[PDB]
Amino acid sequence: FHPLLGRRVPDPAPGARCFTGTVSSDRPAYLGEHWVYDAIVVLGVTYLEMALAAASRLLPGNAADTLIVEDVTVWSPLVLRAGAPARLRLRSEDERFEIHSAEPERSDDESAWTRHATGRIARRQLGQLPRLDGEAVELDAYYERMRIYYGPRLRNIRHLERRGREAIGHVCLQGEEAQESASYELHPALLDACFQCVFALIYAHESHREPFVPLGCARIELRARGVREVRVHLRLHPPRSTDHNQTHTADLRLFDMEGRLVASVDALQLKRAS
Ligand SMILES: [Mg+2]
Repeated sequence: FHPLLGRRVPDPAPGARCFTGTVSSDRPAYLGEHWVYDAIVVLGVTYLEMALAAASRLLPGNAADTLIVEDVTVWSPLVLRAGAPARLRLRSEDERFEIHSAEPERSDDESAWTRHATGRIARRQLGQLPRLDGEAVELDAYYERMRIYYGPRLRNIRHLERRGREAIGHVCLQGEEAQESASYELHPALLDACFQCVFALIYAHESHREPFVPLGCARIELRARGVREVRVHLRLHPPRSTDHNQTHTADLRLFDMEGRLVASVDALQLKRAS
């Protein structure tokens, strides 16, 4: 019933919760539109959405309470072969979750599951967009350079301006992805677009070969569900090198078009893929 979580199955053991489903590069379609080294690689934002969705369904609270994911680590990428289904599983005990995948033919052998992401979930009962006066980032040149990594469903930044290591971007879903607001807590395409604003700032100064990949996130909090359009403020932490870096860290704040805070991301940790 969630496009990535699948369905909740009976608790495998007392106090242990579990969701399982099947995905492929064709469904959700955006899972087939991100590549690294010519392999289809599931975007890390997929795991953040699964965790937010699990928080909403497992943890108590008013519907309007904020959804929280903390201490996220991405352990192993999920590589899809075009059109071949993969079993996905999110398991939870207490506040901690794990996301694994398996070949459907081997999904009953517990040792056939590869761990992709882990963290903690929480729920809590319920800053402004700066006037940056930035320099416009030319997005067409960015998209054309990044098209070896990203397909046309994942080019959702409309405007981006920078000043120092900060930027404000306007991201808006379109096409099928804008029609799916009822399906996700925060559409992976929208959050990926916000993270790509960080990429656009980085790649002004260093190469997009061996591209940066999200490996961790200290905290993400979501205050409104089903958002299709935001302005995002991002701040890159001071880099270790002015030439070429293996890692970056960024904080982000997402606002609706009225300036109300929709989501906040603390210490997104990026590392170049080997
Ligand atoms: Mg990724």
